[PDB]
Amino acid sequence: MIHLYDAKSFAKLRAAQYAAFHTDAPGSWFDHTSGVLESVEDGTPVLAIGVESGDAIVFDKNAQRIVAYKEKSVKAEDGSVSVVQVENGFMKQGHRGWLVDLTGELVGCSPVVAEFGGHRYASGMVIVTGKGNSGKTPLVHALGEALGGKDKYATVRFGEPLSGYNTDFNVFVDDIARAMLQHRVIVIDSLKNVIISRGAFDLLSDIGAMAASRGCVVIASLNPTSNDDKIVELVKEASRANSTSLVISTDVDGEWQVLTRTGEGLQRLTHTLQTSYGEHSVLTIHTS
Amino acid sequence: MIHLYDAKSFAKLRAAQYAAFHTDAPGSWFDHTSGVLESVEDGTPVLAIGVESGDAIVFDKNAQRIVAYKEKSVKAEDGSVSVVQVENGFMKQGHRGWLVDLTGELVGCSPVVAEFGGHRYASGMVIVTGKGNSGKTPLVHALGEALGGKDKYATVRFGEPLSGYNTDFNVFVDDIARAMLQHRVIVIDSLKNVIISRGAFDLLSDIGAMAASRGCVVIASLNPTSNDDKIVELVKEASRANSTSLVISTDVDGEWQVLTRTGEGLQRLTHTLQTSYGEHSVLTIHTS
Amino acid sequence: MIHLYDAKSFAKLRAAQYAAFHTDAPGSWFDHTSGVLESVEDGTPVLAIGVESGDAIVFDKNAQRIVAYKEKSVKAEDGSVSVVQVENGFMKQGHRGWLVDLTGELVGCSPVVAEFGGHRYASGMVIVTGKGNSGKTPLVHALGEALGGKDKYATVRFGEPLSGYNTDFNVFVDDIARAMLQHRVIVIDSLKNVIISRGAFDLLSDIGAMAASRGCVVIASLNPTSNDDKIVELVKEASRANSTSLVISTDVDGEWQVLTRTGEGLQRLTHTLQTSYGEHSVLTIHTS
Amino acid sequence: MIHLYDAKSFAKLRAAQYAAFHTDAPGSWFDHTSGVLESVEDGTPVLAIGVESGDAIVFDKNAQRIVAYKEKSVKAEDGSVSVVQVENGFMKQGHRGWLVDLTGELVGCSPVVAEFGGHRYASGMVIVTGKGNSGKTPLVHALGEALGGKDKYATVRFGEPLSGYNTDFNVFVDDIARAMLQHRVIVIDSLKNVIISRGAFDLLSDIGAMAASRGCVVIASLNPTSNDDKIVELVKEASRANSTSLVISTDVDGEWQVLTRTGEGLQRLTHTLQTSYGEHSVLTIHTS
Amino acid sequence: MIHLYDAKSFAKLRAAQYAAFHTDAPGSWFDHTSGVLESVEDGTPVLAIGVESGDAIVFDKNAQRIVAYKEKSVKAEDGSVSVVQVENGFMKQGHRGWLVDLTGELVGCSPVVAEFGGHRYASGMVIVTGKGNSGKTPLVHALGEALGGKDKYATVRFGEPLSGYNTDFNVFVDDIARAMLQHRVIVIDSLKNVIISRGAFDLLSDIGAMAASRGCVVIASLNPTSNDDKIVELVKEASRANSTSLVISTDVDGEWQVLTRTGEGLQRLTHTLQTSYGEHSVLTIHTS
Amino acid sequence: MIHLYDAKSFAKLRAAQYAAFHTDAPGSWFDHTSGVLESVEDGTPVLAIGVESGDAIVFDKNAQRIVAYKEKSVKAEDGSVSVVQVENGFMKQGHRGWLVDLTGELVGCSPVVAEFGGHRYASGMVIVTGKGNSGKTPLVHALGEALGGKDKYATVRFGEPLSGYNTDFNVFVDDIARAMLQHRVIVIDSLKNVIISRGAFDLLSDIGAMAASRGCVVIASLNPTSNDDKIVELVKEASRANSTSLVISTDVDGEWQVLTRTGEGLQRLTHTLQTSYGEHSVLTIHTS
Ligand SMILES: Nc1ncnc2c1ncn2[C@@H]1O[C@H](COP(=O)(O)OP(=O)(O)O)[C@@H](O)[C@H]1O
Ligand SMILES: Nc1ncnc2c1ncn2[C@@H]1O[C@H](COP(=O)(O)OP(=O)(O)O)[C@@H](O)[C@H]1O
Ligand SMILES: Nc1ncnc2c1ncn2[C@@H]1O[C@H](COP(=O)(O)OP(=O)(O)O)[C@@H](O)[C@H]1O
Ligand SMILES: Nc1ncnc2c1ncn2[C@@H]1O[C@H](COP(=O)(O)OP(=O)(O)O)[C@@H](O)[C@H]1O
Ligand SMILES: Nc1ncnc2c1ncn2[C@@H]1O[C@H](COP(=O)(O)OP(=O)(O)O)[C@@H](O)[C@H]1O
Ligand SMILES: Nc1ncnc2c1ncn2[C@@H]1O[C@H](COP(=O)(O)OP(=O)(O)O)[C@@H](O)[C@H]1O
Repeated sequence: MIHLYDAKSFAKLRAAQYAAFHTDAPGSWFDHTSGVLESVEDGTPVLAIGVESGDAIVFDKNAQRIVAYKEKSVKAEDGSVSVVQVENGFMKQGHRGWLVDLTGELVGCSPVVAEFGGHRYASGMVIVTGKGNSGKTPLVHALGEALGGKDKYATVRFGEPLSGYNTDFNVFVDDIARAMLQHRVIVIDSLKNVIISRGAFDLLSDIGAMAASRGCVVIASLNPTSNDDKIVELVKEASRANSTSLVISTDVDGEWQVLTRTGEGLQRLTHTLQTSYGEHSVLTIHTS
Repeated sequence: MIHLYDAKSFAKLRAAQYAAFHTDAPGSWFDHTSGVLESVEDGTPVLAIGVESGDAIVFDKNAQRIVAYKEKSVKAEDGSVSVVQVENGFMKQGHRGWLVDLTGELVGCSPVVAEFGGHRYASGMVIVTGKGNSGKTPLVHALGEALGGKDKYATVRFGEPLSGYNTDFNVFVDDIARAMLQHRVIVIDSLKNVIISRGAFDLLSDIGAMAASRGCVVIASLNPTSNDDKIVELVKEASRANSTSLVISTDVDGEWQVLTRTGEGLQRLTHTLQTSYGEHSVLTIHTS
Repeated sequence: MIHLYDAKSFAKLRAAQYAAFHTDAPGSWFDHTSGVLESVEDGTPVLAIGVESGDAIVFDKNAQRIVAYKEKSVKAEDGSVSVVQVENGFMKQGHRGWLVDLTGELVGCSPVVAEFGGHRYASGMVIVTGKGNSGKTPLVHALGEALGGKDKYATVRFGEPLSGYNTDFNVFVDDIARAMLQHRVIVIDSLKNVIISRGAFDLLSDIGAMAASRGCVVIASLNPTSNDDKIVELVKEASRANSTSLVISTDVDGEWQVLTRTGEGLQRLTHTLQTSYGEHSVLTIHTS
Repeated sequence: MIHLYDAKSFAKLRAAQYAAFHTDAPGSWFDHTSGVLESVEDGTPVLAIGVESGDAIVFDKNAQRIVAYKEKSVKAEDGSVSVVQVENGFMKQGHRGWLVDLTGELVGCSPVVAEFGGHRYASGMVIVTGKGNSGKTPLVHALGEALGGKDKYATVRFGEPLSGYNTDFNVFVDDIARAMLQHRVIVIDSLKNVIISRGAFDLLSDIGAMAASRGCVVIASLNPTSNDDKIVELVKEASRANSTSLVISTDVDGEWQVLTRTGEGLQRLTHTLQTSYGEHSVLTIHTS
Repeated sequence: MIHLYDAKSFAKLRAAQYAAFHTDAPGSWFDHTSGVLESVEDGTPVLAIGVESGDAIVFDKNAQRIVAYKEKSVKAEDGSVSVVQVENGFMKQGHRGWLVDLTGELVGCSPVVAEFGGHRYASGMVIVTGKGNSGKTPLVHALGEALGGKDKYATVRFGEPLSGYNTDFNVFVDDIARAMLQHRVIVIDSLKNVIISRGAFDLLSDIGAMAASRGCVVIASLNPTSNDDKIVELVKEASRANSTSLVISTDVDGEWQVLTRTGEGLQRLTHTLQTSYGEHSVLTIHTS
Repeated sequence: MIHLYDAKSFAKLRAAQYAAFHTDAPGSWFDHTSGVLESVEDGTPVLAIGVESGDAIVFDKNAQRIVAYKEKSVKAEDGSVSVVQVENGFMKQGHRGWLVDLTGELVGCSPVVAEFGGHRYASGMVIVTGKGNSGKTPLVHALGEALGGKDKYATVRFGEPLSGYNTDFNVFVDDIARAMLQHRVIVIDSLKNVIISRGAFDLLSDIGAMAASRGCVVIASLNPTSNDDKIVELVKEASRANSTSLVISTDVDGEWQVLTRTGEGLQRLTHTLQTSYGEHSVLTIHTS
């Protein structure tokens, strides 16, 4: 919705956004929105995501696709009316993104998803990219495990010439929808065949906000298919713009730089990761 | 409509346009158009705005969607006939923009929206842009609060990877329509995913004129998602031409330049803002 | 239609075209075509102009849209047949442009619209363009007044972020159609949003010939929205080719160069205008 | 159709093609095909030409449009079957170009159209182009008169901002069809709005062969809208490729170079024209 | 279909392919496929070729169009099923190319079409190209006659501004289909208007393989319509890759280089032609 | 589906993927998936592949197209549901790729297809490319034979101007589907006409993953149709990204570099091949 502010309510918002990253218990926002989703009436659409054509598919709170849903309207505090209809497996009335309100007045946050090695990490979309042919896949998995902490992370596989990899964009969006509905830490390998269809452009435009709203983290690899030239800089720019955090390779073997947007209008933080390989190319992120 | 002039009536027009910015009570045009809108007959379409596909959705004076409306025609002084018809929630006959006459003969104005720190600010569209990939969000909010003055400003959030941000263009235009119908000071964060769809092109083509007609100000952030190259100058040019006022970052920390189009054919004014951050990245614009 | 010539009739043609600019009473062609238009039978389509989609809307002599018109064919001297049919507000059969013969055998003219400051000015399209992003609006209005002479000039406003400006292309074509049907001197501010839709391309392609056929002058501003680079040269080139006269800014403050096509195959003339501002940015063109 | 050759029949063909340019009485081919056209059964389609959309309109021998024509097939010496159907004003079955056989075995000619100043000129398409803003219109008219000789030439006017100029492509193709059906010497002013729609591309691809097959000459002006740079060379190349003869401006005031394709695989000839202006910009081509 | 090999059966294939060019009687494959075509059952579709839109038209063994044909399926050795259905004159089921099996296991050949001047020439597509805007037409005809030997060659004329030249792509493909169905040596003048429509892209993609399968040679002229720049090398590359043999002009008057692909994976051979003109630009290729 | 991991199960995954390349019996994965495919119930869709339009055709285990198949859904461990429906020969519901589970939980492998000359080779897609326009065809055939070992390799021929070569993309996908369903070692000559249609893009995007899932190797030639310029680097880049292994030509006569992706996140290996020609251009890869 739209929100109205004066100096006082704006200062309160910024303090709450700051708290959502710096002082809330890690993963608290994810559990909060899990509760919101569990409260949703049975059969109710909760999430719509674009398929390759630019039509949207719609899911309920248990990550089941909805194929038929009679028109239903809802009136927000704003005065804005949301209408949702599903017919023949596709959204006929509605919008892409969350179809129920997960955030309320608390918008523009990068809710803390996990804390690891003395650093807090934001929910939202994390693009792992930069110069190089190689090394992003082990990093996304190492980050997945580390941010998962006590919990397993979910892996979405797409568009690589390896066994068992889905290459159909419409199964990809089904996987991502389910992942965000059910898991706090999600890895996508990779965004190669994403980066262009209407659905693919919808995904890059939508996924960060969807994830940040849920309080889950989506950790996605992106190789520059192009040279190690300076189309690299173009890829970093596009990635930075459409992600909540950016992780980029560096000059130095095994080192990565993490750039975090801590919230709307808030400080952007940077820190470095040092990593090393063990057996079978399993990567460890050093902390101590 | 079209308007006829000779030397004498043109001189009168330019005097009236000059006054609309320089001597009218700040915010007085907004109050006038609120009065015009309030006196419209119940159910009358007042505003049409393009959705992503290039079709238009239509609102009444209370910012509620008009879904069905039988063809009605109105005869202007110009002799021209305007027609409005809404069917299945979409405009079938009519034009984008204001469907009631807010201006009459008084056109080509940048009606003063507010006065702050010894400077008058124009209604219409204000694009906050320039080199850098940060700093615009705190500025748009500071400007929103400052120009709001005694009133709250409305915030429209779109297309950033942060919690609660809508990323559906059709919701965006609903938000902006409601905002202009109901508030004098409006902030958009951001124009990233705007600037391209038919609806998105319609928006940059229409919003400045819509806001100037109402006497409201729309303050919109725009990062060069492209480089800090030049690129930057292309964005400045495009922004300047399609906005009423332009606010651009400079090589001095915290300093911004404001470039105001004071009306049709009138002087373009410049002044500089100095700013600083307090707690939680809340920006203050220095004044006296 | 097509016209046949030998050396003798071609010499007569060129003499007649020459006279249409150099020796006819200024504005006499306009007065002639006004009479032709006034004598047109009631309900007759007289003008077809492209709307945004590339379809065409049709007007009668009073500038009212024709919604329904049963097929009517007309046989030319050429043996060629013209047909007009209008259905559901759109041209079903016919061509863009004037649908009645305004002039007779005399074609390829730049009929003199007015004389001012020792110089004759052509009807047709006049594009006011060149380097800089400022100064064109006051010039088009000063020209409008000066060429209007004893008569008021009509102002068409389109696609600028100021109060009262239409930003819908289909209202634009309506305005231009009414203007050319009813007035000898017309100002368009501006061509920004035209220069691309099929309707917009049609407009650039059609308006000069329409205006020259009527004997009215359309004076249109065009900024290079792009840089003050060699994009200026390209805009100038494209403008010159699709206009009857070109007015371009120069190196010298307040000075403009006017380049006039005096008719088919005839001499192109050049002269300069000197100008200055008075109060409220009202520009005067110097003469004596 | 296809044609089979051995060394002997090929030598005979080349000798006949050579004769068609060098030794036949000027304009003889035009009179021959006029006879062929006059022999055509009443109501029979003889010519199809592309309209702007890429559909084709169809004419009979008297240059009247055909709107309804029941399917009719014809078997050529080749074994190839030609089918022609017209429905609702458009070709439903058939091909663009001549729908009756004007040429027989005598194909690949540039039949002599006229002789002037000690030079033979070919039928087909003659593009008058080259560096410069100006000067092509007087040249096309001077050539028209000169090649017309005893006969008047036909003028097709299209797409210039001057009085009486058609700007609708579909009337343009109607004019050109009629001109080629009825006249040996045809001038088009200009190809500006041609050079892109399917119909426009069809015209450039078709018109030379259509004209050469008839034995008529189409003399068309083409300005480079672009600079006097070296997009000029690109325009010359495209023109040369799609015309039977090319006339290009030179370094020297009033001088033009004529480049003639004398037939299939035959010598290309060059000569120069010297010209001067009289009153009202009437151009004379010097001979003696 | 697909074919299985081991070392022994692959060696046999390469021997057979080598023989198809180097030791088979010249023109013997053509005679064989004529026999295959003659033994097809009456009414059987034998060839499908794409028309401009990308649909396909279908011919029988006598090069007559098949307009309606009930679905029929055939079981290959491969286990694969081919199906053919024609409805309203267009292929509804099937594939472009030969609809009967002309080759069996003997695939990847450049069957020798003729021997002339001590050199064997391959069937398939031969593109005659290179720098210059003249000389290709006389060469293609000289090569047609020379390779025709005891037989006449067939000439397909397309897309040049000369008398009797078809310029409709759909007639072009009918001409080429008939030519390949009925003659061993075929000349196309020219490929200008080919090289872009779906049908045109289909043609360059298909014709070489179609001709090589038949054992006929298609000799096609191609000018760089683009510059004599480099450009030229792009055309050479594109031509080489999509033809069986390439013939290119050189810096020596009258000299051409022939580059022959002798079969799948086999050596590419080169030899040079010397040529001279006689009367009426008839070119002779020097031999002994 | 999506898969969940913690540190322990991820370590097991990487160990299993490592084993799939380094220690599994060469060709064992293929033999496994053959058994899965053979045990599939009669009529079950097993493979969907995109045709030229971007629709998908569906095959059963015997490589026969499925024309009609009533909706059938299957529930995964993931909770996700897969559905297949085929109507009028096209997939109505489902995804591109394998429609049955060939492998189980083990994904992200490059299953060893064969061992030759002291080196293990991965299944999946192998693109043979690099500088030069010659030499790739003999290499793909030599690899096919060598990796075939005791078994024959299947050859898919597409889009070259030689006898018997299919040039219809839809037959191509049929051939590739049959090949992957029935053979462990597959050669495609070539990708020229693939590298763009939606089907062609689907193919590049899908085939590596399809082949790796099956445990078959597809060995595909690709010339840079463009120059031996830095376009080579771009082709190499695009090829590497969409292939499991890359084989590229070098500076040295007969020498090729093989670059193998051994599995998800695993080491990429490099080794060189030395080669020489025997009779009829049969290439041998040296070993001892
Ligand atoms: N033990 C190791 N030492 C060094 N590099 C390794 C090791 N294991 C894997 N790699 C590299 O890391 C990459 C693994 O990630 P991969 O998915 O192949 O590429 P990306 O991560 O860029 O998508 C491989 O390209 C490989 O070259
Ligand atoms: N206290 C602070 N001091 C200096 N810079 C800050 C501070 N807080 C935030 N910023 C900067 O201001 C930006 C906030 O606006 P943001 O939305 O991130 O970018 P933009 O405003 O350009 O869209 C951040 O990029 C951050 O780097
Ligand atoms: N009194 C003045 N002195 C100098 N410049 C002026 C004066 N009044 C207006 N201008 C300039 O002339 C322009 C008026 O025309 P405008 O419509 O703003 O641009 P354009 O004419 O290029 O469309 C303004 O940009 C302003 O900078
Ligand atoms: N008497 C003259 N002396 C010199 N130049 C002339 C004379 N008359 C006309 N011209 C030039 O010739 C041109 C006439 O042709 P025009 O149609 O205007 O351009 P184009 O022929 O290139 O289409 C004019 O541009 C004008 O500048
Ligand atoms: N007798 C001749 N001597 C030299 N050149 C000739 C002779 N006859 C024709 N030519 C050249 O050969 C060309 C004939 O082929 P043409 O169709 O015009 O071009 P292309 O063959 O490249 O399509 C002409 O351009 C002409 O310049
Ligand atoms: N015996 C040989 N010696 C040297 N080069 C050869 C020999 N046989 C064939 N070649 C070259 O190898 C190529 C065979 O592969 P081909 O299919 O023609 O090209 P590509 O393999 O690049 O698709 C030919 O271009 C030819 O020039």
